[PDB]
Amino acid sequence: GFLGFLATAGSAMGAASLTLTAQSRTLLAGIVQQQQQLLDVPKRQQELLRLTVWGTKNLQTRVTAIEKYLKDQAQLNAWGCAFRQVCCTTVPWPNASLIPKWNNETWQEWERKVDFLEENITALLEEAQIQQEKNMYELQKL
Amino acid sequence: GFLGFLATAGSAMGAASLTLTAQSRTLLAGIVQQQQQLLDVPKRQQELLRLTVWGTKNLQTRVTAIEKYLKDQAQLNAWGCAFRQVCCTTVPWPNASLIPKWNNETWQEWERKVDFLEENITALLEEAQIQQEKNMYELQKL
Amino acid sequence: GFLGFLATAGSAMGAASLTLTAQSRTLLAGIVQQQQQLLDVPKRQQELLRLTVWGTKNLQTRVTAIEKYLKDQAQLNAWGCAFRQVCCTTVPWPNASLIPKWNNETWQEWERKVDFLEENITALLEEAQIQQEKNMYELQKL
Amino acid sequence: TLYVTVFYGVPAWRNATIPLFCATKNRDTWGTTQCLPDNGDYSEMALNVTESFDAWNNTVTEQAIEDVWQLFETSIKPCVKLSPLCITMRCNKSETDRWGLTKSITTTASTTSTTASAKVDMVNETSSCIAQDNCTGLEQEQMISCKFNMTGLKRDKSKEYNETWYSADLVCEQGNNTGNESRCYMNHCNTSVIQESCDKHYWDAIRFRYCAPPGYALLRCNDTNYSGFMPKCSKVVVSSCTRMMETQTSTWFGFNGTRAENRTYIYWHGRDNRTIISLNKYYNLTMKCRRPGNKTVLPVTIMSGLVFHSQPINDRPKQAWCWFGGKWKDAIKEVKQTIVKHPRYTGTNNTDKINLTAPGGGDPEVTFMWTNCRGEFLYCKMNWFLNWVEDRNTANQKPKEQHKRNYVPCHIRQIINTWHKVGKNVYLPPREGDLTCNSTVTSLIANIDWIDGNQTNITMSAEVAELYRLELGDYKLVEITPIGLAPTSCKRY
Amino acid sequence: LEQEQMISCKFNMTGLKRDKSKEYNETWYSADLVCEQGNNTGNESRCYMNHC
Ligand SMILES: *[C@@H]1O[C@H](CO)[C@@H](O[C@@H]2O[C@H](CO)[C@@H](O[C@@H]3O[C@H](CO[C@H]4O[C@H](CO[C@H]5O[C@H](CO)[C@@H](O)[C@H](O)[C@@H]5O)[C@@H](O)[C@H](O[C@H]5O[C@H](CO)[C@@H](O)[C@H](O)[C@@H]5O[C@H]5O[C@H](CO)[C@@H](O)[C@H](O)[C@@H]5O)[C@@H]4O)[C@@H](O)[C@H](O[C@H]4O[C@H](CO)[C@@H](O)[C@H](O)[C@@H]4O)[C@@H]3O)[C@H](O)[C@H]2NC(C)=O)[C@H](O)[C@H]1NC(C)=O
Ligand SMILES: *[C@@H]1O[C@H](CO)[C@@H](O[C@@H]2O[C@H](CO)[C@@H](O[C@@H]3O[C@H](CO[C@H]4O[C@H](CO)[C@@H](O)[C@H](O)[C@@H]4O)[C@@H](O)[C@H](O[C@H]4O[C@H](CO)[C@@H](O)[C@H](O)[C@@H]4O[C@H]4O[C@H](CO)[C@@H](O)[C@H](O)[C@@H]4O)[C@@H]3O)[C@H](O)[C@H]2NC(C)=O)[C@H](O)[C@H]1NC(C)=O
Ligand SMILES: *[C@@H]1O[C@H](CO)[C@@H](O[C@@H]2O[C@H](CO)[C@@H](O[C@@H]3O[C@H](CO[C@H]4O[C@H](CO)[C@@H](O)[C@H](O)[C@@H]4O)[C@@H](O)[C@H](O[C@H]4O[C@H](CO)[C@@H](O)[C@H](O)[C@@H]4O)[C@@H]3O)[C@H](O)[C@H]2NC(C)=O)[C@H](O)[C@H]1NC(C)=O
Ligand SMILES: *[C@@H]1O[C@H](CO[C@@H]2O[C@@H](C)[C@@H](O)[C@@H](O)[C@@H]2O)[C@@H](O[C@@H]2O[C@H](CO)[C@@H](O)[C@H](O)[C@H]2NC(C)=O)[C@H](O)[C@H]1NC(C)=O
Ligand SMILES: *[C@@H]1O[C@H](CO[C@@H]2O[C@@H](C)[C@@H](O)[C@@H](O)[C@@H]2O)[C@@H](O[C@@H]2O[C@H](CO)[C@@H](O)[C@H](O)[C@H]2NC(C)=O)[C@H](O)[C@H]1NC(C)=O
Ligand SMILES: *[C@@H]1O[C@H](CO[C@@H]2O[C@@H](C)[C@@H](O)[C@@H](O)[C@@H]2O)[C@@H](O[C@@H]2O[C@H](CO)[C@@H](O)[C@H](O)[C@H]2NC(C)=O)[C@H](O)[C@H]1NC(C)=O
Ligand SMILES: *[C@@H]1O[C@H](CO)[C@@H](O[C@@H]2O[C@H](CO)[C@@H](O)[C@H](O)[C@H]2NC(C)=O)[C@H](O)[C@H]1NC(C)=O
Ligand SMILES: *[C@@H]1O[C@H](CO)[C@@H](O[C@@H]2O[C@H](CO)[C@@H](O)[C@H](O)[C@H]2NC(C)=O)[C@H](O)[C@H]1NC(C)=O
Ligand SMILES: *[C@@H]1O[C@H](CO)[C@@H](O)[C@H](O)[C@H]1NC(C)=O
Ligand SMILES: *[C@@H]1O[C@H](CO)[C@@H](O)[C@H](O)[C@H]1NC(C)=O
Ligand SMILES: *[C@@H]1O[C@H](CO)[C@@H](O)[C@H](O)[C@H]1NC(C)=O
Ligand SMILES: *[C@@H]1O[C@H](CO)[C@@H](O)[C@H](O)[C@H]1NC(C)=O
Ligand SMILES: *[C@@H]1O[C@H](CO)[C@@H](O)[C@H](O)[C@H]1NC(C)=O
Ligand SMILES: *[C@@H]1O[C@H](CO)[C@@H](O)[C@H](O)[C@H]1NC(C)=O
Ligand SMILES: *[C@@H]1O[C@H](CO)[C@@H](O)[C@H](O)[C@H]1NC(C)=O
Ligand SMILES: *[C@@H]1O[C@H](CO)[C@@H](O)[C@H](O)[C@H]1NC(C)=O
Ligand SMILES: *[C@@H]1O[C@H](CO)[C@@H](O)[C@H](O)[C@H]1NC(C)=O
Ligand SMILES: *[C@@H]1O[C@H](CO)[C@@H](O)[C@H](O)[C@H]1NC(C)=O
Ligand SMILES: *[C@@H]1O[C@H](CO)[C@@H](O)[C@H](O)[C@H]1NC(C)=O
Ligand SMILES: *[C@@H]1O[C@H](CO)[C@@H](O)[C@H](O)[C@H]1NC(C)=O
Ligand SMILES: *[C@@H]1O[C@H](CO)[C@@H](O)[C@H](O)[C@H]1NC(C)=O
Ligand SMILES: *[C@@H]1O[C@H](CO)[C@@H](O)[C@H](O)[C@H]1NC(C)=O
Ligand SMILES: *[C@@H]1O[C@H](CO)[C@@H](O)[C@H](O)[C@H]1NC(C)=O
Ligand SMILES: *[C@@H]1O[C@H](CO)[C@@H](O)[C@H](O)[C@H]1NC(C)=O
Ligand SMILES: *[C@@H]1O[C@H](CO)[C@@H](O)[C@H](O)[C@H]1NC(C)=O
Repeated sequence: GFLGFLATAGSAMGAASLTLTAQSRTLLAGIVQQQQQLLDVPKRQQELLRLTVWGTKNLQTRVTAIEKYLKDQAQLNAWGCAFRQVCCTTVPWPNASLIPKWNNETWQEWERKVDFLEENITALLEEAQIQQEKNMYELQKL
Repeated sequence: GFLGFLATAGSAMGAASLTLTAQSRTLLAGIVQQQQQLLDVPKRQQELLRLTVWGTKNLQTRVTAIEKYLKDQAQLNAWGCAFRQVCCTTVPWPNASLIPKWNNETWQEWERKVDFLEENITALLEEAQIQQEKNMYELQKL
Repeated sequence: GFLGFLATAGSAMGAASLTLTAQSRTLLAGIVQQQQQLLDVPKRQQELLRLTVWGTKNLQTRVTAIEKYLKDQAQLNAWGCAFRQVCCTTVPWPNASLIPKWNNETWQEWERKVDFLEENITALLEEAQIQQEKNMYELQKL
Repeated sequence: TLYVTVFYGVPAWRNATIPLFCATKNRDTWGTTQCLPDNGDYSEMALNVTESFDAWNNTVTEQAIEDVWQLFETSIKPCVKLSPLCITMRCNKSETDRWGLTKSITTTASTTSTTASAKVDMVNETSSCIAQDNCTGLEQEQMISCKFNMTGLKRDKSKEYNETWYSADLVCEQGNNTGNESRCYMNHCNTSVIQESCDKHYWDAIRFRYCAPPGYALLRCNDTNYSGFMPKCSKVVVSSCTRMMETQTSTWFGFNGTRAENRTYIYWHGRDNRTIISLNKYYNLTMKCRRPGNKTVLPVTIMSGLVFHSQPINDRPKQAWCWFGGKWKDAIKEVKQTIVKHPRYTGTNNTDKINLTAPGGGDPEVTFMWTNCRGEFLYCKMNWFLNWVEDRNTANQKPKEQHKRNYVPCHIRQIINTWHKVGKNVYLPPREGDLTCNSTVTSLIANIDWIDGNQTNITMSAEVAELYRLELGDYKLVEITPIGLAPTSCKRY
Repeated sequence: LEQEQMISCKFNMTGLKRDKSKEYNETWYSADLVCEQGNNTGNESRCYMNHC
């Protein structure tokens, strides 16, 4: 589609350049080409669109494109900062033993050093957003 | 997945505690487990993924998870207040004959008393948002 | 579903009246009726839900409803102005040779005069949003 | 002043009627193809809510019934059809006459014997009569050695084969056979085509549980007063997945149930007199069935290349039979007492006027107990058992049925009319070797039917599908719909 | 108006019992038969279905 995400790999975390439109673009390129094929197959074979294996493998790939897009949006909305880049959430970093070398390490190298933190962090980020929402709920009610 | 929505049932409407991340969490737990199974079935049976009944029943359940998530987001965006908790819309309540006992009644008991209002209210909430949007359209144009 | 979009056709671009809730409403009307049928077919025929052609044609139409909704939301988020009506983006119009008669021409007549501009504009609109996001990224980081 | 506003994230729900996911532990064949792995999370939360539960009109139970049936159908669909075998077979005449499939008037039998012959015979684990398959009153299995001409993949060549049928599986042409070699056909071929149930179905246990899709949940009634129909259950428990279900099929008694508790429960249909009686696990009720002998199995390739499994036993083994252990007398007394005290019962309070009984009629589908032992279906005649467990005064039940025993004679049937409402006949391949099954008894499937304050008849039933309504039943499937409306003063700008 | 044109024909058909068969009475519309021609100096013509 473009693969501009991978294009900056090796540039280090600082000044890596983050792009928020990148998932929309990979999905959009995908949907258009797959839709054209959905309408093209019936020109010769309309009956066996899902009966045989190719139509169930292609269904899983079309479903994955949609489910993947939505998982990112759902996780971001759970955190609430879907369009905030750095998001600036209130959950503290777990420990001082895992601090990135912002000017030496690449995001690819860094993320693999925090895989065991993400499991606890995702929940904490959601909890922080939930309490902020509870506080606003009460302000709107009263 | 968690079922934290149902967990507070019986607590009364006031102080019920509303959570906005709850649908994202039910969807996310679902998508991950179903994706793992989509990749696991082909290990033994790749051809008959949708031909036989189990693959069409499971398709309806995967489709429902996505359609349900999107119906909530689409209805909320039609109203416009997707991330506003109480939303604070401008449509007046239909009559004084149906006022909740915020400190005695539960949301489960209350909603069943307004099922015949929701049919008219949904449309009114959308209309109110539409006029607000029309007013901003003109301000942006002029 | 309502078709309020087409309902104002022929009114001219100025005062055409734009509605942002309109795609949510077409999708919502669709999902509810199709879900009712998904649950109704198994009453008599649960096994052949996707094996035969009708279930793959209906799958393509249900998939289209979802993919179409998401393409609009994905393109809008790439531009970033999903709920801003006129959006007020920073990309300049390509040339003075193509200026609408806001009080004479209809959106249907106008859009067909800019089909060859949209191909270049979509990318420019995304680029403008990307740089704005880069600027905020740096402000949040520093 | 008061605006509708929108409350998102609301703790509320409505009735759902959607398909559920299955999840299992046995993934050797069926499980991998159709199910998710069992997560192992069986925890639940209690809610301070009141809800309406019903077992005979649910979505959870009605999927269990249809799903078990449907997974059966997709398993047999590709197996060898036996229409090529619906030919005249040449059967030994003596054995056809002895078992009564054909007639003879040259046997002119006459018997003189003692009529005051009723006996009481008890067996237990520590007995040679079980090990040797020779308990008082057991006879020979009833098998007709038959020959037939079958063609394989070579087309222009054929062979004669040795097949021994259970009498239950043959029709046999009658009239003017003054010699030998009677002419027999399979019992259910001519009105239909018999298909072999080749993919090991019923040779192992099928267990699975259901899970709600995202946005949905299962509520369960966790009362002790739940009797199948309960309009207001005060103990409502919420979870995402059901308990593990045993998809076992039988008549009269249910075996290996998950709802095995130290209590007797009786579920009644709200609009009917049909019930499922669980049995109290306190009494360790168990049924141990045996298939004496050592079977040989011979694969035969038929024309299309698919294989049929023949049974060339060429021997005369004893009848298949079942032994009932555990404290049956006391478990049954509790059933009678539980019925007397039940909210829906307005019959007799005299437990000596409440009796277990077979359904009437001459139809084997209801009068015999039908049970599955690793792939072979057995049909048991239970008069000896019922007379024993009830300590019945037999007296006038014809010499053979006037015994009190804790075991019953049974027979094997290979051509089976399946349990769902289909009318489909399948052939069950024989198991090689000897068979033994040791199952627990967890339920009694019966109707309770009384018309007065004397005689209540707990009538054993053949409605195997209702067994699924004891395994599940207490579940309700609901949709979480977390958007609410409510008047409040807090209007935007 | 004339008569419908129908040829009463007999044939031997085998059912589910395989080694047994019966003769059946079938009346065809002429439009549906082919019929072999030449040197039938008796009766019982030899016909097949029109499109088989
Ligand atoms: C979520 O899921 C749950 C779980 O399934 C749902 O809960 C169930 O909801 C059903 C309705 O949707 C309820 O059934 C209905 O009950 C009505 C009331 O029944 C009683 O009163 C009857 C007569 O009373 C009249 O007069 C009084 C005042 O004097 C009025 O107030 C009444 O309204 C009436 O006008 C009486 O006959 C009933 O007793 C008989 O039926 C009950 C059935 O529950 C039996 O248990 C009794 O033993 C008795 O049985 C006789 O009749 C049956 C035939 O049904 C025969 O088989 C028996 O042999 C015997 O002769 C009660 O005392 C009923 O009026 C109503 O029936 C009408 O409507 C249905 C269609 O809905 C038609 O098919 C009928 O033919 C008839 O016209 C119906 O039975 C369930 O009780 C309830 N279950 C539980 C556990 O609570 C829930 O709704 C779902 N929610 C959502 C949102 O989906
Ligand atoms: C009510 O509940 C009870 C309790 O759960 C249940 O009884 C049990 O049923 C299960 C399932 O049928 C039985 O488990 C099987 O037992 C056989 C026999 O094992 C004994 O005898 C052998 C003799 O060789 C001894 O070696 C052995 O130690 C035991 O004493 C096993 O053979 C079965 O395993 C097969 O499948 C495995 C899959 O992983 C293979 O790895 C293994 O090699 C076996 O393969 C054989 O079968 C295959 C069929 O697919 C075939 O293809 C192969 O070629 C080969 O033939 C399995 O362990 C268990 O023993 C029963 N226990 C008791 C006490 O009865 C009741 O059935 C249930 N009743 C109802 C009505 O629901
Ligand atoms: C798992 O499941 C088992 C089986 O149901 C339970 O075992 C039963 O437990 C109950 C409660 O303790 C027992 O009931 C009591 O039996 C006593 C003994 O009575 C014997 O003699 C009389 C004749 O006089 C016989 O009818 C009877 O069957 C016995 O042979 C009684 O003395 C007790 O009486 C009490 O209640 C009555 C009201 O009914 C009062 O009037 C009395 O004054 C007194 O308070 C009582 O009836 C029952 O016998 C046990 N059954 C068996 C087979 O052992 C387990 O308890 C259960 N496990 C758990 C953990 O709950
Ligand atoms: C298995 O049964 C034996 C014999 O008991 C008799 O026969 C049974 C089939 C049944 O009809 C019983 O009611 C009969 O009493 C048991 O052996 C006896 O055990 C009792 C103690 O409970 C002892 O007093 C007797 O002397 C024993 N009899 C003999 C001949 O030794 C045996 O214990 C039972 N097995 C099990 C596992 O319970
Ligand atoms: C399928 O076969 C059954 C039984 O076969 C007949 O009766 C046996 C005892 C034996 O003599 C066979 O050779 C016979 O072919 C048929 O059931 C009988 O149907 C007739 C009516 O035509 C009726 O008078 C008999 O009482 C029935 N007998 C029994 C035992 O049910 C059945 O009709 C056959 N089905 C088809 C489609 O041919
Ligand atoms: C299918 O059959 C037709 C017709 O059958 C032949 O002609 C009938 C009048 C009768 O005499 C039948 O017994 C005959 O078998 C075949 O059509 C004929 O084909 C030949 C060429 O081989 C041609 O010369 C004739 O004119 C055709 N006659 C007609 C009426 O069309 C046809 O070829 C057969 N198809 C196949 C695959 O065998
Ligand atoms: C079911 O129970 C029977 C006992 O009633 C088991 O059979 C015994 O097995 C042991 C070990 O091989 C032998 O020493 C005994 O002699 C056997 N008893 C009899 C009466 O034959 C049987 O193995 C159990 N389960 C299965 C599946 O076979
Ligand atoms: C279950 O069976 C009992 C026994 O026949 C039924 O009880 C009768 O109900 C009618 C009213 O419909 C009364 O007039 C009779 O007097 C009752 N008979 C007795 C012996 O009490 C009962 O209605 C049946 N249950 C259902 C749901 O149909
Ligand atoms: C990648 O390698 C090229 C040389 O092939 C070098 O010029 C460039 O600066 C490198 N970029 C990064 C981020 O290391
Ligand atoms: C603390 O740092 C170590 C790395 O030295 C890491 O393995 C561990 O998981 C960290 N603990 C927490 C709570 O983050
Ligand atoms: C990068 O490595 C150098 C040593 O070569 C070190 O002095 C510097 O502090 C490191 N950068 C960061 C961000 O830690
Ligand atoms: C629910 O019931 C428990 C007692 O079992 C009680 O302590 C708790 O306060 C109740 N909660 C609500 C919301 O009623
Ligand atoms: C007025 O209140 C009654 C309840 O008493 C309700 O049934 C009715 O629908 C309400 N009318 C409107 C317009 O909300
Ligand atoms: C709750 O009920 C009491 C009476 O028991 C009543 O005085 C009170 O006003 C009710 N609460 C609300 C919110 O209406
Ligand atoms: C459409 O035509 C009708 C006459 O049939 C006219 O009254 C109306 O003003 C026209 N609307 C537009 C937008 O041209
Ligand atoms: C300039 O205007 C002409 C119409 O006269 C149009 O065809 C052309 O594509 C426009 N060029 C650009 C860069 O928009
Ligand atoms: C509409 O057409 C008239 C001529 O009939 C012209 O004077 C006017 O400027 C046009 N409107 C626009 C917006 O160009
Ligand atoms: C269900 O009831 C049992 C008592 O029979 C109790 O121990 C258990 O905790 C209850 N379940 C829940 C979720 O409360
Ligand atoms: C089951 O209950 C539903 C209401 O939820 C009702 O419409 C249906 O008729 C009932 N089915 C039976 C068994 O009558
Ligand atoms: C059947 O078995 C006997 C041995 O009892 C053997 O002599 C005979 O040849 C066998 N017949 C066929 C057809 O296999
Ligand atoms: C047996 O033979 C007699 C003639 O001796 C004949 O009347 C009778 O119908 C025959 N029965 C059968 C079943 O063929
Ligand atoms: C029994 O079968 C044999 C052939 O194996 C035949 O010769 C003999 O005559 C038959 N018996 C009778 C009574 O017909
Ligand atoms: C055909 O019908 C005649 C009566 O017109 C009847 O005598 C004859 O037996 C029937 N033939 C067949 C094969 O059914
Ligand atoms: C009819 O018989 C004659 C001989 O008499 C032969 O020449 C001719 O070919 C035959 N016709 C047919 C159609 O068989
Ligand atoms: C007509 O058919 C009969 C047999 O039913 C036969 O005997 C007769 O000879 C045939 N007619 C001619 C002319 O061959």
